[PDB]
Amino acid sequence: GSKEKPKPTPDYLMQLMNDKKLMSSLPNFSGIFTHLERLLDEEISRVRKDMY
Amino acid sequence: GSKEKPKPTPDYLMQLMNDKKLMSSLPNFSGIFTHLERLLDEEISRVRKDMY
Repeated sequence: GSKEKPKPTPDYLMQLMNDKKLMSSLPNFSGIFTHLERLLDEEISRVRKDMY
Repeated sequence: GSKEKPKPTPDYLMQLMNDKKLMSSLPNFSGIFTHLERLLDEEISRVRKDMY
C-alpha cells in the first residue's frame, strides 16, 4: 500500500476547474508537466461522474 | 461519457516520476495548481500497483 486515496467532492471539482484553466493559460505548462494535464481530464471527468 | 481513459504503462510512470520532481522543484507550483500534486500521488501510486 502507498497513501490513502481521499474521496472526490464538489470542492475537489471546483478547484479542478480552476486548475485546468490555470494550466491552459500557461504555454509553459505543456512543457513542464507531461501527465498532469490528462490527469485533470480523467479526474475532472470521473469526479463529475461519481458526483452524488 | 466524457473522454476515453487510456491505460497506465511504465512509460506513463517514468514520465510521472519526472513530473512529480519538476513540480517539487517549483515553489510556485504549489500555488498555481491545487489538485495536480495529489493526482500524481494517486496516479503514480495506482500505476505502480496496476503494474503488470
